[PDB]
Amino acid sequence: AYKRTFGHIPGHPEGSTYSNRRQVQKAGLHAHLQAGISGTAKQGADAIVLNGGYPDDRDYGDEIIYTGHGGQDPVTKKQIRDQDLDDPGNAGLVRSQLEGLPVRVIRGAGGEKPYSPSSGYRYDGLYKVVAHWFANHEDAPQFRVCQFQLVKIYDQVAAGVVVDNPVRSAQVVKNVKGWHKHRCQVCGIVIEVDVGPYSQGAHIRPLGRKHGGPDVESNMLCLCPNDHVRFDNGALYITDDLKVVNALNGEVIGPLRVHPRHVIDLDHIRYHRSQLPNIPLEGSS
Amino acid sequence: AYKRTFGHIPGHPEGSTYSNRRQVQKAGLHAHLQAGISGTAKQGADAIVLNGGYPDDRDYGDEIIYTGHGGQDPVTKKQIRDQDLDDPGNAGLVRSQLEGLPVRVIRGAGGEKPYSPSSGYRYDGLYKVVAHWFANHEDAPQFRVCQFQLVKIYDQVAAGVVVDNPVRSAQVVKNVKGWHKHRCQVCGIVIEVDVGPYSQGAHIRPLGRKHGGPDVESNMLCLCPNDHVRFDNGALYITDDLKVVNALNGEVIGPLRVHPRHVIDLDHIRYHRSQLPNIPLEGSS
Ligand code: NA
Ligand code: NA
Ligand SMILES: [Zn+2]
Ligand SMILES: [Zn+2]
Repeated sequence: AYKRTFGHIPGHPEGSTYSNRRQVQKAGLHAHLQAGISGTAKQGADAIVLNGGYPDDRDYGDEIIYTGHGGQDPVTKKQIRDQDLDDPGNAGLVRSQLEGLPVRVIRGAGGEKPYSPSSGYRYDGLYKVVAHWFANHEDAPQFRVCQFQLVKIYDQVAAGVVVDNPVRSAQVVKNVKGWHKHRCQVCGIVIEVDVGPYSQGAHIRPLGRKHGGPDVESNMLCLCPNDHVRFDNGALYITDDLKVVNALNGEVIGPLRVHPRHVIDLDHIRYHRSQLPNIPLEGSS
Repeated sequence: AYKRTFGHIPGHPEGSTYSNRRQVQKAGLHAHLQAGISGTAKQGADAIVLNGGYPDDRDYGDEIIYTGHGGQDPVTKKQIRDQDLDDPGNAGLVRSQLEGLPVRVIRGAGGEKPYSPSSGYRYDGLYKVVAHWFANHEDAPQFRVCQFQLVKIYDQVAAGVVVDNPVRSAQVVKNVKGWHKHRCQVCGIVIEVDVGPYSQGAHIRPLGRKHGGPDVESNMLCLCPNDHVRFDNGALYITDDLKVVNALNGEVIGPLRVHPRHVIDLDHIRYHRSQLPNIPLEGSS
């Protein structure tokens, strides 16, 4: 059974070569035998195979314009209808872009000349999905195709990505957002984009050398992009009794939206509160 | 006259050494003779000098915990009051973090041992300011100091920075946000953080190889973080008559907030609209 997994695969480093698609499938690199995109709307896309599937595709080594799946005649191999984001591979690729999930590019024999191998399939490491759009198909302008921009991840801490087995844990984010359904714990909204709901996982006690916060569900809030910014730059704090308070003027906003399977560790809350200029004293709210 | 300028300075590459602070000042690297931070709340901070100014400072080469300016007795050289964000250097450093402006680190003789030079002052290239907080001073815990986390920029397109002379133009962003006063052109709000107002500059026709958008004031909108996300992932478009429309359901939101010195080039609007799955036809709104 294939297990969908983001990041490098144990045993198969960047550079690894394979003879055909069944190899790649057995190794755990892709899910599929023919299909270009390994992915699902719910979970994200963990790999793509690039073997000149459309003539819209462009390959610049470190940059890739990848064209999506859908709307081909099985017999003709010619576009007969528009591409959409119901396609799990197309949807999964957008969901990778939004969650910042890295995508294993596996490059194939038949593709663009300088970067493709002469024969077989090489695994060329992880790329980040940056944007997506629709354009007109080159061979048949009356039909729309979906397209993605992919950029090579050179340093994993630099580009902000999340991976399954470590860098920051993908699982942690996915739990917290899943429990809340991408609703901001402060203002209640869900940001709706083309593919679906959108939110940001925001650590309460920051990660790294100085602060040493754990990367876990208890040290994280699901927030909208606006509230993330406020929260990280002294405009919100949370009380011991889980009220959200405007740090700039002292005014109490309202209660934090809680979920029973999501246990916020109050030590981390206290720590975050303690990064403000004047620590809120007893009786402040 | 010193001109405050973000990024590398012509003639002084990373590695450049100098004998004392007056040299650094003449070269154009810093603004000041003693003061650690070159910077202002309005414009941002373009440099810091790191010469063991506080014992709270930590130096890890690629990471730096820098401690801010303020609250010292001129005679004693000991902390006598709390640090605040009225200090132009402290404020400027937060404003650098928010605008994503790179900061020239110049490292000094008296600092942390492995990374400091043996004598003089070396220019160690650009760093990005990532976060800031307040903590207790080591020598006098009853007083608060301001602190910053700085990370070395290795690739300038990767870390998302904006520089004065080119990468993306800092001037372009600064104009657009200045004309609008960090108000979202879609929803009207200003995000207020500790140091002041906050917004995002959002190109209308994206930059780079595929789309080839210009990096100019006419191809950019000032937006709140929430609306930026919607705008880049098929949830908003703008009409020829400058109304904002919800791309998901077709519903018209309201008119775009315009400013007379900010001329949006309608070709770019049309281009952005044309990235949606079905291009809006005549009579759509
Ligand atoms: Na954060
Ligand atoms: Na953008
Ligand atoms: Zn919110
Ligand atoms: Zn807005």
